[PDB]
Amino acid sequence: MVRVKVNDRIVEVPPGTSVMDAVFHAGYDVPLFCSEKHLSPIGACRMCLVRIGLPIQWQPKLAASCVTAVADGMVVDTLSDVVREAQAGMVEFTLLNHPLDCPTCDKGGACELQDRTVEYGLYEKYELPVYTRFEFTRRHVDKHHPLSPFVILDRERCIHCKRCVRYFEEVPGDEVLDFIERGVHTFIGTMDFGLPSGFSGNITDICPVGALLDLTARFRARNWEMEETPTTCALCPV
Amino acid sequence: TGPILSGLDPRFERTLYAHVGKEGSWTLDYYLRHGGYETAKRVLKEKTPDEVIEEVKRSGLRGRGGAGFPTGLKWSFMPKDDGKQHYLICNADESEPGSFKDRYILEDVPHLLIEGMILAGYAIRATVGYIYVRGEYRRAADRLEQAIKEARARGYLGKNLFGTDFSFDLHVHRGAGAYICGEETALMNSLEGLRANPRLKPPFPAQSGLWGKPTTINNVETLASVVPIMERGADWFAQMGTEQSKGMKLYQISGPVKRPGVYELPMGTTFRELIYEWAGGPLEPIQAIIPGGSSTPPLPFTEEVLDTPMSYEHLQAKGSMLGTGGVILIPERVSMVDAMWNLTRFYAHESCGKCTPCREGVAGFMVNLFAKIGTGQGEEKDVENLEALLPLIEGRSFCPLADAAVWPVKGSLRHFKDQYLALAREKRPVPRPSLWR
Amino acid sequence: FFDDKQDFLEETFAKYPPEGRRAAIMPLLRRVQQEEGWIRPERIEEIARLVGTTPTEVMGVASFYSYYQFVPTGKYHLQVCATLSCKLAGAEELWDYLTETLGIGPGEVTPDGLFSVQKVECLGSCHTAPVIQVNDEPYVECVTRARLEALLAGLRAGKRLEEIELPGKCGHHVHEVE
Amino acid sequence: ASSERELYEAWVELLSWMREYAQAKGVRFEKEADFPDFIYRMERPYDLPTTIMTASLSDGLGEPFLLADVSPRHAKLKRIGLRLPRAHIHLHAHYEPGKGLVTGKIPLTKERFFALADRAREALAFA
Ligand SMILES: Cc1cc2nc3c(=O)[nH]c(=O)nc-3n(C[C@H](O)[C@H](O)[C@H](O)COP(=O)(O)O)c2cc1C
Ligand code: SF4
Ligand code: SF4
Ligand code: SF4
Ligand code: FES
Ligand code: FES
Ligand SMILES: [Ca+2]
Ligand SMILES: [Mn+2]
Ligand SMILES: [Mn+2]
Ligand SMILES: [Mn+2]
Repeated sequence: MVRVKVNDRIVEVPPGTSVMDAVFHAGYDVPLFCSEKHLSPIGACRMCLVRIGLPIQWQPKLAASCVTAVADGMVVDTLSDVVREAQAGMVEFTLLNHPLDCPTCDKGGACELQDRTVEYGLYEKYELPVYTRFEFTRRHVDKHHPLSPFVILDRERCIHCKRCVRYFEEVPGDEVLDFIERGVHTFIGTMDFGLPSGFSGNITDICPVGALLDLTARFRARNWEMEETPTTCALCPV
Repeated sequence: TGPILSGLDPRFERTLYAHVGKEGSWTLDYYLRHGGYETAKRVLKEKTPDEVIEEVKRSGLRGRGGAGFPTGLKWSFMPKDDGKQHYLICNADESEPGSFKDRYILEDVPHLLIEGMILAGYAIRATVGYIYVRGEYRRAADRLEQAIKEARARGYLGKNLFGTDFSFDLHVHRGAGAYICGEETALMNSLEGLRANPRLKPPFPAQSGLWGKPTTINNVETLASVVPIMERGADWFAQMGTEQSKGMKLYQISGPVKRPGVYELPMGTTFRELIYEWAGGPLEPIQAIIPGGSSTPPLPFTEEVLDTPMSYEHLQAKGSMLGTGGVILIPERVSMVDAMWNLTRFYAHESCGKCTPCREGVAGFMVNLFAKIGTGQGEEKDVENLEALLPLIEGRSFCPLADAAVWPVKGSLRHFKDQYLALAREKRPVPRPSLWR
Repeated sequence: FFDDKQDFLEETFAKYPPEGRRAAIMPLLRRVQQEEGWIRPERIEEIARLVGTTPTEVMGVASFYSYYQFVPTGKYHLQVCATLSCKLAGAEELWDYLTETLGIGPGEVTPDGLFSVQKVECLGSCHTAPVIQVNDEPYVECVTRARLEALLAGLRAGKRLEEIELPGKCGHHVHEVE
Repeated sequence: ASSERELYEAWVELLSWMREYAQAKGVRFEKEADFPDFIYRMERPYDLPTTIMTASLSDGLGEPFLLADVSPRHAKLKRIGLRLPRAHIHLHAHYEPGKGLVTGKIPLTKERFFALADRAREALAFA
């Protein structure tokens, strides 16, 4: 195994490990939008940035911890003003064109974007705090549109991770969802209208916000209000 | 004279743009009559692949795509002998504003490019080669496909070249209008029939590029230059330019200057030389100049600038950098705020959309600041945010495009910050002078 | 659409590997365009089946580029270079005149059905600004206010562009101004 | 200026043409979103003419071929926008005094709007 030292804590960890896993493995944390258990990692949201030292010889630019491998005797700082200032900034770039639906949005208290904003954003520079810098016309597009009788799509809320389109290609293998235009103009869309595959409900639990939601259960209760009963699905042998 | 080549010297030789503009320059006949695939034949029977790489390592050829990287050391990364198929890609997607040097090698001396790629593939054991040109370059596209055909006819392409057990074929692939497709790794995706986002590089193109395969990508200018180099020695090549910028370079210049265009000069020659001797000097008062591409930071119109040797170093340690050798002069009659109001709404357009900081960052916030302030709705707070924004972006996006955008804005605040303050504090719109005839 | 011309298909699949078929998406898309003027969603379904992927995957790929039009376009789709270098030559002015004369925005087409407009990025002939690329053929460089109006009436009277006469002179890789 | 009020006045009418063309050519008109500066305006005053900030003309599948929006009362550089989703074409209508609704220099009349919506409908609408 390889020796890594996160902040003030050192850990054993196999060679191939993502610095992101090594970070969490020491019991630390970092904003994390586009990466998902069991999917191909790519630094796309640019949230999981750390500072990396490797001889102490701080590398000049910040690394995407989720697609950076770990080297023997490496240091990882996740608390520096340099880190935290960058994070709060990246949280701001995200919320920039987002819609303002939280009360009405069914993605309630179970929304990664919400949790990560209140965790790592609005940075303390060292009276009256400034909540929003962007004062222009936010992005306006197609809203509350069902893709299938089981899945309803809010494009305005999408944060362009790749969680969904990635998954369709990788796990079941049914490329029925992709982005469209480009720039600030790009969006999720389909041409295979039904939402073909029989594994299309999974994108529902991954989507980090309330773009892709379970229509079978639209507008029933807020996520905390639900009592949750863990069990097994007996509809077949698996 | 006595030592080194850095100007309107009398011992300098035009090699690339030699026959550009010459009537009928692109017939396989023209190319042959002026000693066509003479070099390529030589090299293939005589120098081995490894030997044709050292002659480029020694030439000191650095990449003309704007990258600047050591293109002899670049070929040095390719898998020696594994048995896999290897790929060579000419990057004739030339889309970075103010830059147009590739275009005319494509339209008027394509066989030079072809020969240059035969050499290139030979060095790296790539039997197959591709040319991704911009789907806007119409004549260029037609002259390449033309030439690729004449070459294939007369045995200069394909089967078994010159009797030697090497075979090499070219394929053209036109684009569809996307600057980002210029990025070496986004180009591969684009070509491969995917949406052209740049790839994750920790796995490198030399070890997995086009279709999983060991590929090497180079600029048109880089490749066209592999010929004279192999024709008349690295020593000939090195005998031009600075101590880190060897050889000659395709410099082009645009803006309100007397006679804009492409001028083949050696590495080192000064801006003052290009702007004046050749281009015929300005027609308006100038306030700044953009050295390499549009992606390079603007420098003030000063003597100490005019006398700087346009190089991968004198420019480097001068704030900016030498991109594509595409200079653009900007007249005082136009506001530097506007200049970039423009350039950044150019980048805003061209962003692939993969990164939060570029998609949302520059394409969202940045272009919108310029807007406000450039209409005279601007406040002093507006110039401060814009400034504080750049470092939240530049450091860390998925690819260079993001930097390409901030750099010119950084370097514009750092020399004209008063010009931004000016518009803001007096709620004044950028000046709208008559510019076209 | 491609049933008609399968000589074009053998040929263009042949430039790419067996396992490299999507590669064809670009050249196919490209054809439809230079033939029909724009790409209809039926073309995208076809091409998907031809190249061997989903309609979804091709849809995204085609909506990524600037050249592919997805709504009808007049006979002569005028693409105007807007980028800086052409700006300093008069681009914005030329756009204001052109658009104001014809009375069309980007998404529309003139009533007489032969004039679409689009702003584009650096065409890579900055030394001859302002620059204009018609459909998919050689730029019309150095569009002075006068050079322009002639281009306009040339096409307006059905002269094939490759042989309209343009006042004044325009150089190659170097250009002399007066 | 007071233009802001006349621009919003013009937002109502563009919406009016949308609802007309919609019933007329029998194609779904869909209210896409309300102004959060109404929903979340509390005891605070509200004098705007409508509460609808994003409208659209969708087809049978519900995928829109025309999208329309104006910027909220509290945002800067107010413009009204028209976008053909999927065809990459964006418009930006301002408001000039005496002239009226303009896309820069060309007036945005009912007629011209209908032209765009038609072009869009025929070209874009999936079903
Ligand atoms: C965002 C971005 C856009 C680029 N666009 C182009 C381009 O349009 N043309 C080009 O030749 N290189 C472009 N490049 C640089 C390419 O990576 C370069 O062409 C490639 O390195 C060719 O290799 P060479 O420099 O060794 O010749 C771009 C790079 C980046 C980061
Ligand atoms: S996706 Fe999250 S941030 Fe956006 S409206 Fe819903 S709960 Fe709020
Ligand atoms: S719809 Fe959700 S999962 Fe898909 S890219 Fe958008 S934010 Fe990510
Ligand atoms: S920096 Fe911009 S162009 Fe490059 S990968 Fe990110 S969003 Fe795409
Ligand atoms: S989590 Fe690493 S970049 Fe998104
Ligand atoms: S700026 Fe118009 S061609 Fe380069
Ligand atoms: Ca809908
Ligand atoms: Mn709905
Ligand atoms: Mn464009
Ligand atoms: Mn209010």
